[PDB]
Amino acid sequence: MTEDEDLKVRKQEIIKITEQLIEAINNGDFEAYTKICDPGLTSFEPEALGNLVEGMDFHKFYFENLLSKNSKPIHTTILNPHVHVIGEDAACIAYIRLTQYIDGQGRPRTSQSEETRVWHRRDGKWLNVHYHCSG
Amino acid sequence: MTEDEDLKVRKQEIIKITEQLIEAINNGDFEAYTKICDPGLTSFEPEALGNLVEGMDFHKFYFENLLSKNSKPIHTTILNPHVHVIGEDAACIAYIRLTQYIDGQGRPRTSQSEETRVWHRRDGKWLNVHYHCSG
Amino acid sequence: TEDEDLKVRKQEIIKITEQLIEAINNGDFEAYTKICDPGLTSFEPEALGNLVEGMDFHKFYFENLLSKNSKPIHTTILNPHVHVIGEDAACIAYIRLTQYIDGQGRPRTSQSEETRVWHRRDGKWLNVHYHCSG
Amino acid sequence: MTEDEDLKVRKQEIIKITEQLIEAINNGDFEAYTKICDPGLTSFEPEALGNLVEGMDFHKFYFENLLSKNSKPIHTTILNPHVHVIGEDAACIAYIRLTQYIDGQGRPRTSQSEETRVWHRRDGKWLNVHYHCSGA
Amino acid sequence: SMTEDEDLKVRKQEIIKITEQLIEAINNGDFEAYTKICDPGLTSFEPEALGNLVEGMDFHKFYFENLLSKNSKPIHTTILNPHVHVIGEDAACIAYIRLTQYIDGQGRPRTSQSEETRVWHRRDGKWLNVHYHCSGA
Amino acid sequence: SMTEDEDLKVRKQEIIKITEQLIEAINNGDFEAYTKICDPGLTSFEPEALGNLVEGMDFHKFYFENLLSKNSKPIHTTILNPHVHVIGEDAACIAYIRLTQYIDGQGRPRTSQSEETRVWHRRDGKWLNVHYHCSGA
Amino acid sequence: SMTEDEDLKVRKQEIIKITEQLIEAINNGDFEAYTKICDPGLTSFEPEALGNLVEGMDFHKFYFENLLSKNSKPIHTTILNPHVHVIGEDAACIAYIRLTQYIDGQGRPRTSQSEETRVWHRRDGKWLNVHYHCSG
Amino acid sequence: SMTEDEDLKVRKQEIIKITEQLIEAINNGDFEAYTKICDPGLTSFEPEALGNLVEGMDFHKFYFENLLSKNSKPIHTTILNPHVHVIGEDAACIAYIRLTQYIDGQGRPRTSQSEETRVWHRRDGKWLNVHYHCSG
Amino acid sequence: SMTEDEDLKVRKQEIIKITEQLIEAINNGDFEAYTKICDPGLTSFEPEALGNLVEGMDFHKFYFENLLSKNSKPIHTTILNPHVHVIGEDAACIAYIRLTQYIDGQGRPRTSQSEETRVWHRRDGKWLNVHYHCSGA
Amino acid sequence: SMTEDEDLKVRKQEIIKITEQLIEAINNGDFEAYTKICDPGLTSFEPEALGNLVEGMDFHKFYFENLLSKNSKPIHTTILNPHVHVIGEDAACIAYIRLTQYIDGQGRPRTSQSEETRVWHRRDGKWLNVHYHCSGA
Amino acid sequence: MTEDEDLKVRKQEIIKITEQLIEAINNGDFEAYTKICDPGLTSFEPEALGNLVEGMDFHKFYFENLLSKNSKPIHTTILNPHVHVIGEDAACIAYIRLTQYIDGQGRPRTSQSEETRVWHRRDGKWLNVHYHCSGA
Amino acid sequence: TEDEDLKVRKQEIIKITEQLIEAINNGDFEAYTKICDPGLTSFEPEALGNLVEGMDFHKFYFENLLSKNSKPIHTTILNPHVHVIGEDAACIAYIRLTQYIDGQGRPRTSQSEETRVWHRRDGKWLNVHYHCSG
Repeated sequence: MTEDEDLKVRKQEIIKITEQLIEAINNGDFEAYTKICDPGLTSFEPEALGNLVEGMDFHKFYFENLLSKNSKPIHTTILNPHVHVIGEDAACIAYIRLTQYIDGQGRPRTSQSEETRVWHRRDGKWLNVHYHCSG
Repeated sequence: MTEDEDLKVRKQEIIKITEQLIEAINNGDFEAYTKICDPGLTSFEPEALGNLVEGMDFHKFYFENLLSKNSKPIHTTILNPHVHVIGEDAACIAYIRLTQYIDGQGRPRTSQSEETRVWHRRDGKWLNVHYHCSG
Repeated sequence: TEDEDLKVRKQEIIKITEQLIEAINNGDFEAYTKICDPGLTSFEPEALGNLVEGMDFHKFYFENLLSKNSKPIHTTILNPHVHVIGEDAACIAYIRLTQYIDGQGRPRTSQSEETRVWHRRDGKWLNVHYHCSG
Repeated sequence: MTEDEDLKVRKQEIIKITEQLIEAINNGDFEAYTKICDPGLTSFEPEALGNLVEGMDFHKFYFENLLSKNSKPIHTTILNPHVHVIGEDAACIAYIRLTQYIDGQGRPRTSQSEETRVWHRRDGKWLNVHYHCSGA
Repeated sequence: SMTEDEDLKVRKQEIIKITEQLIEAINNGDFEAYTKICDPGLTSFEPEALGNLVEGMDFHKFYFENLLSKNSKPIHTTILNPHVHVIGEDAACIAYIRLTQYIDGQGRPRTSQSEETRVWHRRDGKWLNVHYHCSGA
Repeated sequence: SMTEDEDLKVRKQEIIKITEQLIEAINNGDFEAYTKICDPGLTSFEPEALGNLVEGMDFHKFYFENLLSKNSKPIHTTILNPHVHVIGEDAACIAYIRLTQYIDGQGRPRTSQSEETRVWHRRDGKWLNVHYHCSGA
Repeated sequence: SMTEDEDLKVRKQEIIKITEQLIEAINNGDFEAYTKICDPGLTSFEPEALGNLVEGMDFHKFYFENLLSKNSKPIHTTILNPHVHVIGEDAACIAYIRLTQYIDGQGRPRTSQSEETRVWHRRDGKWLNVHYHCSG
Repeated sequence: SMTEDEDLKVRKQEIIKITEQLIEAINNGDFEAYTKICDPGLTSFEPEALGNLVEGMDFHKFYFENLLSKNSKPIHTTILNPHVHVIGEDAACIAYIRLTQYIDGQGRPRTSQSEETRVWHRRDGKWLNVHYHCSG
Repeated sequence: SMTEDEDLKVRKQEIIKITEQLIEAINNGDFEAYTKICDPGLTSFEPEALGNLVEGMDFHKFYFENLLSKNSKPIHTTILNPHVHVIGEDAACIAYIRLTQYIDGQGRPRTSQSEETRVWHRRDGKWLNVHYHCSGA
Repeated sequence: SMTEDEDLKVRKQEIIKITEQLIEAINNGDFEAYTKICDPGLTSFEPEALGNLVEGMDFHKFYFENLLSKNSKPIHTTILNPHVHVIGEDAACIAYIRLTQYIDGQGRPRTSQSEETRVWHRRDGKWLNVHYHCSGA
Repeated sequence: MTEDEDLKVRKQEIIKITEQLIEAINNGDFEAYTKICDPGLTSFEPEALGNLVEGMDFHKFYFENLLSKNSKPIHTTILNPHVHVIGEDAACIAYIRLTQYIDGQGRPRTSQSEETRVWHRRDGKWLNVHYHCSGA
Repeated sequence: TEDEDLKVRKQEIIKITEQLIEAINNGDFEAYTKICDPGLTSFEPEALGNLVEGMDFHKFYFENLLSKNSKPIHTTILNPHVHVIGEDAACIAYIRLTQYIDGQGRPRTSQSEETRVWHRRDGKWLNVHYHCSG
């Protein structure tokens, strides 16, 4: 195995798990969510109003009160992802997320956000330890 | 050495280098900047308008045309930093940056931004591989 | 016969652009996918300054809007211009006025400026790129 | 593979020429501009206010009164270009353009625009026949 | 015969009458009346055309199909300070201000002003509107 | 016929040429040229008249005395998609879009669009503008 | 003189009473009363006429047909600081501020101010409003 | 009757000429001319009086002292669609639109529209403005 | 003196009590109570009078007929930092800030501040409000 | 003696005169005149106090030191529709609208309206302003 | 060290009680609220419009008409608290409060406020004597 | 003597708060640091919703504004209220009106609401916390 092919595989490994995380969010599967996220997950994101939050407590609200409750359609597009492999057990993904969705008044709309996720493999499982979202 | 004290030291290691990076930016020292940044540095930041940029090319403009040129005072404050140690050679810092500065019309002002920097130690030197800034 | 040749090809590109727009208005995704290249790229307002692979991105508007709509709309194509770029390539630029009826009862117009790039593969014209501003 | 390498080369051909066109615009070289553009160039762009213009007449103004005038720095970045090769003599490039520049108030700013250029090779030279720009 | 002046008065009145009839047909949503008074090649500049020149017969269909016909709501049109240029035996041109009193969605009554030019061509004894320019809002 | 279509083409071009000359006269601030091409009874709807119909010769004097003649700053006018209605031997009508590139107060170059109607009347062998309707921001 | 000052007072009062009666007719939606008090040639400058001078009798019909009549919502009109110019035996002129308290769509009560001029002409022993200028 | 229609025309013209002369006096900043044409008891509703009725002669002094005089910047006034009501031998009333072309602070030329009412009273053979209502 | 300071304190409290009662009457929509505490010549500057001085008894009738009496919705008034000027045996003056907590149209609770002056005149043993100045958003 | 009515007229005029003198002292930036006419315990509600009641003598010093004194620029004050309440031999109260014509920074002349209440107390033969309420803008 | 552990304990004491106060407010328990607050509590807060209020009277309204009324979910997060121990019987806490909640339009939203509470222990019970809230 | 005691301590806190404000207005940082606890924390508008260690954060305003300023300013303290929290602790809440002169010539007012918490250590009152809204 060349290190080029090796690097491609690892990079794909991080894309797949990032995509699964996003699926768990969209479906409102908090058990899947907690399984993929490190319990010490920290987050910068618009809803946290410029503060760094412990993501596991702060995100419970969106699952209890929105994401599981919805059956309205939403299509997520991940654009131009870039993965930094930082040794055997650490990685980092930066990507643009376009989300098509339907608004309360019925119309369909799009939103863009720019997202960073930092990944740590512990005991054979990749876990998200940090998340930065802007939009 | 307990792993608690060990972890504290590594965490401090990342704070010091993040602070030095910020000093190099404020002074407009691009040579210091390039020494601390990985050549493959990627960045999400307000000036990149929602796109991911190769940070070394995109940042040259701010050094050539602003940061070295200035002697106007600026005080940076780093608030509530949080460091994730992700194995021997990988780390990640999230912090709030308050910058006090003087505006073109003379008045002093403050700006807040929320910042993530991902770090990789290669050949004994810590290098910044990703940067996410919102504000 | 050289000039008349050019006229014909130009009209060929207008007809197919017009059919594409009919497919969109009727919410016919099968017609749409038959006229669009599977690798279609798009710049457009709903993509928020990004270039998208148009076939995945457009599915949403067919599933959730264009097919479930009984409301009248009249499209007007203004001042089209066609560049014939060899036997198998062309390019159309036009203004699109759309008359429609809005939420609060009333009728409105929107203008957009549109570029479509065309490629003939195995005798069928296919849209490979689309740029929309408005 | 060689089918593939061929395609890669053509695609790079169109990127190089697009980049050269942009250099000509930034430097205010109208002679270089007119050499790279088809005389029948059409344009959709923000300054044309929703109209399609014949780009060679409409663009003269910006060369005469702006682009040739300026020694103010500007860095252009081309992000995520995509090229469609549409046969031996036709191609098409879509890209995002970020422009770093300096404003009247003194300060540096960024602008994004999304750009389509359509290309036609006539007598061995690639010429831009259509241009669609959106932004601001 | 008649005074050159009284002749001119007559013609001018002719163009006012026909312009007024056109406006009635529009208000009543009478498309057949409308098409009878408009040249099939009518061109139009108007707010709803967003700065473009449109072939008025296709572009106006939409407002008859979806608004003007189907309306029960009262509207009073006032034509202010019309001016007619008689441009030979078979050509004329009218410029006028149109105030429209009407009732709005939230119930209330409102006024709108628009400034309007209509160019007229008599073909086979019948005056037809060939161009229309409307500005307002 | 072959001869007739060609005749119509020529008259249409006649009206474009004179409209273009009128625009040159305005750009250059040549009021004498302007008054020679305009009917003394010219009426105008235009943004600077604020919804009113004005007698154009008096109203336009101000812009010639205080702006158009004084001006050394560059301006490029583009006429888009003109359409001419020939309304008999002595009457015509042109509708066009005018893009004007120009340089502003803070130094920068800008564009403005306006949609324009001019009505024409040939008197004693000379085409004269009798009405003008201009709409734009 | 003393009995010319009292004479002037009376005439001024005459013009206030008739102006007040006109306003009552408007508030009640009584168009017959309105047309009896207004000259058929009444001209009007007012906010609903959009900067134009209108023949008031045709233009006001709309507000009687479609609003002032079918109203039963309360409204209190206050006339502040009236001033009357007596311009000979048969002509006068009143300038006044009108405050109107009323109830809005949201159910809330509101006030509006307008400044009003009415010009009066006595023809055949009856005072008639010939002109009206309202701003607000 | 025929010679009452011509009589009416003349009087109406009389009122336009004097209104035009008043405006000339205002544009030139001639306060002496102004006070000769206005009744000392002139009242005024106008935008600069902020919804209040002012005694026009004291309130207008400020604009003559501080503006209309020391002006040499060009201004072209157009009076559109005047309408005159003759209210007996000694009273009249004019309603008109005033377009004013002028040059602004930035150096640019601009237009303003205002709708104006002037009420006139002839005392001792001279027409005097007793009331003024301006909106815009 | 000891007795004098105490005298002044009592009169000041007299003026606060009656101001508070006036405010109760307004909140409850009791117009008879209101008219008993107000001088019939009461003048008022207040936001709803739009910069004008009004005769308060006529102007305030509207708010009693159409709002204050109809109202079942809760409101808490807070009077902050009152200041009383005793201006002789029969005249006084109170300035205070009024915070009003209340519930709005979209259901939510809100606060409004206003700054208020009331001038008082004792006639025949009864304090009456003769002037009122209210300022606030 | 004098008519109860003529007596009342006199007193009312007394309060207008003194209010006018206060306004002149303010316009001229005469602080010594100002302090002579104002009670040392003067309280004020006014726009510059941002909804607070201030002790007017300390708060107004700033405008005399830094503005009203040092001004050469013309200003015409108009007092409209004053109303005076005579509240016994030694107490009064005036409500009036103040229109101020003035010249602005960018050169131009402007008007401002404010609605004003002044409460007056005669002590030792001299009328002194004890309270001031100003609303506007 | 034990000097230090002592300080840590007191600081936690003040966090627990502050958190309990916030629970009482969210649940709309006024009885619990009045037990934790000094009767002389003063407050600076957005709803008091720049004024200092006696918090016990002013806060009654929100309990009567809002907080006790609601079964709509809300999650409060206290970020980066800082406690000053100011002697045996006085303390002071500064913290950021993020509140996740659901709005009228249906949607969930966040609000930040910065909060200071000053504490006084009287007869063995900690009481809030002052409160300063900034935000929105 | 119990009530009079309370009055005195309350006035003690007003005087020192007033001195603090004088130090700020004059740009006297040495006076400022002598009256402020080195661990002073602050909530204030220029901190953008964050809690800052006031001694580092305030240095900038002294270095670049408060000392280099000859322009007049009048501070008014309205309706102060002092809570005495034992022998060594107190707390003051007040409204601060500041009259000042602005860039384009003119004079203006600003209001802010201010809390300062005080701790007496070794006989000297020190500000430990500061909350400013406006």
